[PDB]
Amino acid sequence: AGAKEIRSKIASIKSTQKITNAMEKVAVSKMRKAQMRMAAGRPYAERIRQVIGHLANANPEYRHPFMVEYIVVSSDRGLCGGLNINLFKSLVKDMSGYREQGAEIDLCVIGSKGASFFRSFGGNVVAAISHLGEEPSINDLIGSVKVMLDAYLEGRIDRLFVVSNKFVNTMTQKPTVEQLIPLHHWDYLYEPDAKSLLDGLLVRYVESQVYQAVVENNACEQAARMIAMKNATDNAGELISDLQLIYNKARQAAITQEISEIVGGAAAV
Amino acid sequence: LIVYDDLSKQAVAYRQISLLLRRPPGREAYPGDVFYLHSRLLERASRVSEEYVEKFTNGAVTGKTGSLTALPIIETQAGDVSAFVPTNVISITDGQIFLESAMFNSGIRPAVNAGISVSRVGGAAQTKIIKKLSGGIRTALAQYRELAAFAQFASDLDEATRKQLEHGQRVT
Amino acid sequence: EKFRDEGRDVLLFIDNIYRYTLAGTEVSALLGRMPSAVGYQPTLAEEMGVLQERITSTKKGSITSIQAVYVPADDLTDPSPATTFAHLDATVVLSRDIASLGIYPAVDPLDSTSRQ
Amino acid sequence: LDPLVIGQDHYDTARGVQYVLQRYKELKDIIAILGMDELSEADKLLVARARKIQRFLSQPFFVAEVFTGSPGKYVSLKDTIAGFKGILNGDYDHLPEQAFYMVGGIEEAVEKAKK
Amino acid sequence: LDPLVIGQDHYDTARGVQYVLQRYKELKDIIAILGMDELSEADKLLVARARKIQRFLSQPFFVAEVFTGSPGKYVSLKDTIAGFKGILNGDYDHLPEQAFYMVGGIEEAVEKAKK
Amino acid sequence: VQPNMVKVLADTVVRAGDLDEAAAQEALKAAEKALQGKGAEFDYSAAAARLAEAAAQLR
Repeated sequence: AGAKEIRSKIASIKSTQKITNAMEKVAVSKMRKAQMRMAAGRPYAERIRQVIGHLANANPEYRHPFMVEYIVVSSDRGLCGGLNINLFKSLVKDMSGYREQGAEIDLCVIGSKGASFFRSFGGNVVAAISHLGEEPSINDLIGSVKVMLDAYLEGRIDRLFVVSNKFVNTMTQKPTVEQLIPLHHWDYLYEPDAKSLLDGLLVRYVESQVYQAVVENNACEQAARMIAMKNATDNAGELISDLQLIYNKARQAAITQEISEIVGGAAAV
Repeated sequence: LIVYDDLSKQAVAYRQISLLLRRPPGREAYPGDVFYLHSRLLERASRVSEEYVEKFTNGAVTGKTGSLTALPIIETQAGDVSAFVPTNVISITDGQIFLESAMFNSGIRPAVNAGISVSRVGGAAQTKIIKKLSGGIRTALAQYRELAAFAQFASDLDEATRKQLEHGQRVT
Repeated sequence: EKFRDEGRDVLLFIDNIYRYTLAGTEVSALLGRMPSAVGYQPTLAEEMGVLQERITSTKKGSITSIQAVYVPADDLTDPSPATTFAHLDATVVLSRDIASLGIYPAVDPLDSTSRQ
Repeated sequence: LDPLVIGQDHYDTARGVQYVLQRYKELKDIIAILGMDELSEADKLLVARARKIQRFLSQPFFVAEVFTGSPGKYVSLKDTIAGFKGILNGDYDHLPEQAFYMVGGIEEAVEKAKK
Repeated sequence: LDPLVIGQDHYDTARGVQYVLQRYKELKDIIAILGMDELSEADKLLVARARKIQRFLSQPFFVAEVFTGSPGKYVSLKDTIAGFKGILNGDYDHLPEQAFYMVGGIEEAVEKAKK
Repeated sequence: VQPNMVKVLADTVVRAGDLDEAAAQEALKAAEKALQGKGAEFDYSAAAARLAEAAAQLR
């Protein structure tokens, strides 16, 4: 109610709209950095999968506990366009399913918003990590992954999965659950014993799948942040347009009132 | 060349005389002929042909054109260019050089806002060298205007967008 | 109107219709009349109607008019633009962006409109 | 609206409703640009109760029956205080937001939520 | 306020203070909607210096002891120049924001940080 | 190794029984500090519906 107060609100919202427009292109740039990091880690995982296939097929004399019958990935920061909420919504469906079966559930948490969610509903988290950079390093995941591997060796867990978002396209992030632990004419010159090699390779394989899930979730996060800052830029434009119409009304009314007072004062003098 | 350091103070003096003479007031209490006050003054600043000078001087001066260039100054209130006297003079003049308080406080001393400032005469009033080198300067300042926000986050920019920005910051 | 009466179709170009409105405001203030909303003359709609109603198509010929329009304070709801838009049949918008691409004429096919 | 005129129970219920609606009005611009998901765990719960209070204040009238078709409702002061006190205490946090719209007394919001 | 009337050292300090405060005026509205963490490493540092400069402009006057309670401070031109150049160059980035509020010259700000 | 291909699957850090166990103990320690006690779990569905409705209005 006052042209000048309205003019100050318009300038304030305009200053905010300029940075949310810039933050969209910054999110797209970081999305491309995450997509190149997703591709760079694939050769190692596919090759480890190709070895374990023979060292088990070719060697039917030994079965690892992981070859006979949740880790949750989340962001550490704001501006996520429903990314974490769509993932928790999808997770609760499977946790509810495990209670219809009457089974107990163990949980591992990656990221601050995931820790905040389970802490607000009393979730029984067994292992956690948070405050990771936008470009994470595999050596930080070893801890959280081992606690979950040990619970399998101790017979406390029948199946283990990684809960994270998958990059369908630059405009679509899909929440998913992937099973981790339960997975031709010549033979290798095994220098150490074959058990030691298979036991070590299965661990490297599971850690690599968790690292790939974490890096793909970060690509999904930058894509979700792009949409959120695009929406914030568009929402601010509607508020600016409405305030400009209110400002023009106050501009016209002030001129009409001043003229009425000048004509009224000059009729008396 | 003539400089009128404050046409807004001339309008205030003419408004005083008009109200004391009891003439009917309009918007902001100015008289009905305040537009004619500044227009009658500013239309004298002109360039006259050789025939005009030859006729005026009775043939004493031949083959030469005379001129009077004007640089009127007006003071706005909190950047409001829609006020009555500023609106009249902006419509009478051939162009406007807008100075801004935000640019002046940000260390940009000759506070000329190139984005809104205009000269309707344009390159016709420029030497060959300046006209040739001025076109590139305008493109840079426009680019920098469309890329200023990305200055506090230059790390994440394409080389070419990063390039446009660095040329803009130096030209400014 | 003389050319129209010869049986012709005529073009009337008005350099600026806002200056016609302002000249009416100035004359109304000089004559001492009581000002209206936003300080315009009380006769604003009648002065516009007296000019615009002569520009029509008749049984003898027609006068078509192209009028340049100035919008005060960028406010399309201001009495001058609002009174003028009631008489216009088409709106041609010239774009600085289209002229930069080398296209001429610089009409904006999305912002320009017609009642026809 | 004074403790010495209407008693402390009515006065505190009315003051509680005004505090929740005032805090919801302060968040309107933030919610319009960034949405509800960015608010704190405390503000999210308050906004959910503010939306229910705002809807429970509605009431179908016996003179408005011609406009919509719905039958009119008369609600006593006792039923009015009990409904808003329960929503402020959190006794209805599980019922859906549309169950409070156009229902007279608080018990009818419980029956409307069954659909 | 001209280098030909006073000197370049004084003028550069004054324009330096003005530059920092002018840039902070646009960031104040940014921090209030999107938070401090979204600013650049240079912007976060500049905002902290601007808030400190804004406080070092304060000074308790002898005629204001009845309003402030604390004693009055007279500061000299050279002392004023040296204090503002120190905050601009980063010599006090480690001191807390509240240490510059109501403290005459720059020395007392270093002492207030210890209380 | 294969007669027509040589693959080296390297590790970014030096694995070892102390380093391998330390990271697990730090991850366990983090989860102890994070969780204090149980809470209402039936609220998940209502909270998810509240946020699913609120998240739609924003776009």
